[PDB]
Amino acid sequence: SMNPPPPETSNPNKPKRQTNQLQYLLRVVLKTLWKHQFAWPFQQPVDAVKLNLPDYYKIIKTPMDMGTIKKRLENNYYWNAQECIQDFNTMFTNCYIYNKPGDDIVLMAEALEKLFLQKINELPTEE
Ligand SMILES: Cc1ccc(Nc2nccc(-c3c(-c4ccc(F)cc4)ncn3C3CCNCC3)n2)cc1C
Repeated sequence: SMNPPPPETSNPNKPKRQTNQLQYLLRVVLKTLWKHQFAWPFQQPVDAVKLNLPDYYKIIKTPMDMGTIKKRLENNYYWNAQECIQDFNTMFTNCYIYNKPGDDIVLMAEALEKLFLQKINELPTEE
């Protein structure tokens, strides 16, 4: 099986805006997570072909990854910070759904998720 197309990261029909919360998500949250020692499996769409995971996109029907999230932020694709936060949550829950408790990739996701939650606890009030 081929990989599916990646999620949309640009739509010229969508209205755009900048908010201090979206700037924080890009400049602080995504930066902090990207540099984490466990980030690398999460920095791009899951390449099921390359990794020989025939069942990944049979099980995961709402794919998400931090590469996609970053592109969405850089493209001003998100209107609301909540959209971005949901995409992070989708990413982590996909990892948990595909794998099993205690799997190394799951422990890696948990660590990134704990860090994510800590950073979004510091999200500035909407300016
Ligand atoms: C030792 C090793 C070698 C290569 C990789 N690379 C890699 N890249 C993208 C995906 C996954 C992956 C995911 C996954 C990752 C992100 C996500 F959002 C949802 C699911 N869930 C499982 N996997 C692999 C399945 C085969 N065994 C390695 C993990 N692994 C990782 C590790 C630990």
